[PDB]
Amino acid sequence: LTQPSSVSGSLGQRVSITCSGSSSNVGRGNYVNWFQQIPGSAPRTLIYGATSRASGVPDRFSGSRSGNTATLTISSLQAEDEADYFCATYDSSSNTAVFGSGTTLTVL
Amino acid sequence: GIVPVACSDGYGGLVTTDPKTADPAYGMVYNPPRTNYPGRFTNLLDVAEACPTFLCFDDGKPYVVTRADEQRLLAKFDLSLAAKHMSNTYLSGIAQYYAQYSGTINLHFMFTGSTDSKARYMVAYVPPGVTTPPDTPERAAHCIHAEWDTGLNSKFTFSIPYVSAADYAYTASDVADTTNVQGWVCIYQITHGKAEQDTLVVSVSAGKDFELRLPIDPRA
Amino acid sequence: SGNTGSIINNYYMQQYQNSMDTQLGNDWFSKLASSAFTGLFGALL
Amino acid sequence: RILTTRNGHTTSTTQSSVGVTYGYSTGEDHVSGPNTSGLETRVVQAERFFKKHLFDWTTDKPFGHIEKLELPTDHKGVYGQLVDSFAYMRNGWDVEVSAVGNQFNGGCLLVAMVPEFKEFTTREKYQLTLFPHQFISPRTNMTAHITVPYLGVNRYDQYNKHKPWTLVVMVVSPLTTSSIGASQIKVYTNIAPTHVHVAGELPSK
Amino acid sequence: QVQLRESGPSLVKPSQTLSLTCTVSGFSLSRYQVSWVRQAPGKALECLSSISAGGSTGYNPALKSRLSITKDNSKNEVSLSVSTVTPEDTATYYCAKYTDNYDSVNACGFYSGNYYFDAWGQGLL
Amino acid sequence: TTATGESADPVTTTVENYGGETQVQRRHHTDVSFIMDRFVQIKPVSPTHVIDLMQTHQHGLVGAMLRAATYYFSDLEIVVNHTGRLTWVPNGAPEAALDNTSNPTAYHKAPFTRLALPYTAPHRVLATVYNGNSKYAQLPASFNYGAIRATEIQELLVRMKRAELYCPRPLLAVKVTSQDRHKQKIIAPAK
Repeated sequence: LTQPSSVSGSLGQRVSITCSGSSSNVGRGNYVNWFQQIPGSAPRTLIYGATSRASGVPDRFSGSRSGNTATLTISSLQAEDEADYFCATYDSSSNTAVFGSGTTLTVL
Repeated sequence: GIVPVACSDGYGGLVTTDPKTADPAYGMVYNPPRTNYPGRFTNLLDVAEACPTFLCFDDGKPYVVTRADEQRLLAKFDLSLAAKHMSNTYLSGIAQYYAQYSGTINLHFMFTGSTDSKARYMVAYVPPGVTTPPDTPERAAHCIHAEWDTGLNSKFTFSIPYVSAADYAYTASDVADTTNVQGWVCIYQITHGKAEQDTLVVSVSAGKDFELRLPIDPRA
Repeated sequence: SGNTGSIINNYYMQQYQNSMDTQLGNDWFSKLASSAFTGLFGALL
Repeated sequence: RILTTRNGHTTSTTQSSVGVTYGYSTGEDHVSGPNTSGLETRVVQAERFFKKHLFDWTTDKPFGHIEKLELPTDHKGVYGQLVDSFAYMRNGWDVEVSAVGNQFNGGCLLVAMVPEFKEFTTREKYQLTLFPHQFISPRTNMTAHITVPYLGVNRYDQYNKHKPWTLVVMVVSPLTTSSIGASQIKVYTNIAPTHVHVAGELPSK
Repeated sequence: QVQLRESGPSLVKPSQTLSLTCTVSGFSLSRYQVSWVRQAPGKALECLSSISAGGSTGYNPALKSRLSITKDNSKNEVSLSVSTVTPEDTATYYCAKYTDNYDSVNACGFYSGNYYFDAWGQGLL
Repeated sequence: TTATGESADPVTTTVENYGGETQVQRRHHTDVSFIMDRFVQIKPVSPTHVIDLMQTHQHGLVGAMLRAATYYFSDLEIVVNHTGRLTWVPNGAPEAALDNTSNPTAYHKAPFTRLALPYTAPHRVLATVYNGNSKYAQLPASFNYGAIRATEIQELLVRMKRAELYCPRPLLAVKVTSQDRHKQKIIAPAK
């Protein structure tokens, strides 16, 4: 998919990352999965179904998707939040799960 | 000589579900007369049986759309009344109050697609003797199942047989049980012709033999 | 009956006093103890 | 008094059998309960005798040395496939246990079928005769035949999750060997499911 | 606790089949779908293959027939072997367990959007 | 009678065998239904206690008799000395349902309140001992008769009405060691 290479948000300030694909890759009816991966560690799923948080994940993370654009917004940013974020969705035309290029969130 | 009542101790306390009727505190009053008022339903179970309700699905939508990818199983849900798929259904809502339920649960599947599109769907009930649901339309063929082609009659109703070791089964599955209390039920689309973006509406209604008992009060 | 000894029809109906019981369209140990071989097995004197 | 019992196509005949003992009921209870909605179907293929090897009885073993085999045991036969392929099934055990001795060695062995078996504290072993049982002794009968109708809280219970009947053999009298008599006598049990019924039909892998 | 562990060669000679094994502990390998995800160095992830509970063994369409995945419930190990390994396809390999069983299979997980990967494991290159 | 005795046939000898006369016997007191009627105290009792069998002490007469039969079906007549409103719900109903108060509840009374509750177990007959736990050797959770929730319960009394017992098991009466008799102190009038 196509998303910003990096986004910078200060601690205690809400940060929004936007993931945009195509109508086939992300349908209005369809939803996307948000994965947060710390460098040197395996990826962790933060948002599944594009509007919910997996067990063991804090409530600050929020995911909103409109049309072909899926946006993950993090509030009350913390030192642990800095990581590489990947948005994963299934493209019907491709018929294979398609992952985003990758967005790195940096806290000033 | 006054009769000796010899009243008992420790019993006769007012009970919320007690059958005893309280003494009348007012004079007889004749209420406005209503004769053969329309829509009156004597039994809650009859209302669930008479009119079927939709099942919750992905993104709060009842119809199961034909998978874009080559997947023969449209959806698989636990047979227990307290299941996410049936969470929004009316039959589960009345059933939630009752402690346990018995009898077959009827599932009505009605195709809602254009005349040019023709597809074949199979609904298979899997008993709780396996760790997981029939993985595929063939593997699930061995267990009780019905395959119906979509023709002039859009809706095909398959009744889920109720088979369990216990005569009655708890309506809501307890947290301690890590596996479904009763068997999962799976809907499989074995063959679809030009069914891309075609939706089949699936609904659940109380069966003729279906009955509820031991009413209790779970928080909703 | 069990230990009920009040000689009067119970105030509450059977359906509310107990759990009404159903059947499917006995006392095996009484049958056994009754079918008990009594007496000798050979000639008596 | 020779007694011949035939289940399905397999017949076991014991010349020294003292008789057949039925535990809790001459016949089984009504098969079609409110649960399963009449889906249960009787299978006569599974009603066959299957041999099993119990603890070998020896003089060293003392009184109270009970050996318990839970039924249904692992089965490589049609019945074993049937329990694996069917979610709920009910059958009468009809357990037959035969210990062959020279009849010059006198020992009393008590074989009983106890429902929902729980380990005894050995105080219970003295009154363990309450359950249906027969005594296997070389002096009179080398084979004990016990038929018990299946009894459970549920009409049909998955065998993998719970097993209702466990065959238990207890040595009432320690076997006393003699020069003429057999040094030790092995114990084997031929058990054939009776009136087995299956329902729910479980999908194969 | 849920734990996934990957065991395999870090360096392999090209033009050979790469075999990997995922050692699972904490959850029964027969109740949860396992998906193999490979990532390219500093590159977006690419879902590679998956196996459902009953062993659907679905493979990603782009690399389909270049790899075979076999999972054994008794040994609690999921094995993914990739044939014709090449220098271009060099990235960390992640083995994860899907909450659902046979949720997608053709796509290795997250096609429905209801069940999501619970544990991604340590990972292996 | 010189019965074979290896087939375990039920043979009972009588006084008439050697010139004696068999006396009339009345067994109303030892009847299984009659013996179960007496109330048996349940220990320990705590808030939101689940009113189910095998809580009663084994040694207790109602408990020993109940333990004697593997399968028992009866209607309870629970007596609870609650210090707060007590709510009783069916076994199928969840723990959260006790707080609702829509289900049967008894308001506080000066004396302990006695409430008769029907047997709601889904199983055809409850089992004192179950072989193999039921999940996805401990007796299953479904066997409990009901759940009663109160602010605090001083004591709980359980009485079985119309109890039926099947498949008898060993009584296991108190063991006597190094004695020819138990020699317990029987009630004696003061001299």
